[PDB]
Amino acid sequence: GINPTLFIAQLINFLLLIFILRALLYRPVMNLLNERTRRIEESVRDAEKVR
Amino acid sequence: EQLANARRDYEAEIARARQEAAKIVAQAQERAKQQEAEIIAQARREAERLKEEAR
Repeated sequence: GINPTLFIAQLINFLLLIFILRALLYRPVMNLLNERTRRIEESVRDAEKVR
Repeated sequence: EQLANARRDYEAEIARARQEAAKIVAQAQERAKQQEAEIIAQARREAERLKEEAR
């Protein structure tokens, strides 16, 4: 009906991939942080330069 | 670039204010000389004409 070893093999690999993605999510997190920080810096810089 | 060069822009504004501070005096002095010369010449011609008319 179901292979007991197949479930363990899938679960371990999925957990390892999720753990890598969490570390790899810091890379996407940094990319999004740079993308948002461009506008964050601009929101202050434009008004400061105008004044 | 803009935030970094804002200090240079403020320094340039101060420098422009300083440059204008003396240009305002210089241009006014030139106009003073011109107006004084014109008035003096006109009144001297009037003085010569008045001397002839008084004779």
